Amino acid sequence: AFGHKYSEEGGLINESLRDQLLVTIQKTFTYTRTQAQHLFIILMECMK
Amino acid sequence: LEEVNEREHSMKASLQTVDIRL
Repeated sequence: AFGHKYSEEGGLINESLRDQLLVTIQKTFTYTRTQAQHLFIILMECMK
Repeated sequence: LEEVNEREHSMKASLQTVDIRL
């Protein structure tokens, strides 16, 4: 939802929101850092 | 009170990001 709020043109959630997204994933989901950036990549993939 | 709730959201995001950068 926090992706979809700022999503604009597909996965056009920007760089600040991408580091904030991966940080939240790494905090709430306890998902490792490269996997949190990966779940960003999957987030933008689905956000399209 | 709805304004306070949205304000709480901003404050909690700031606190979590500051805890990340500390």
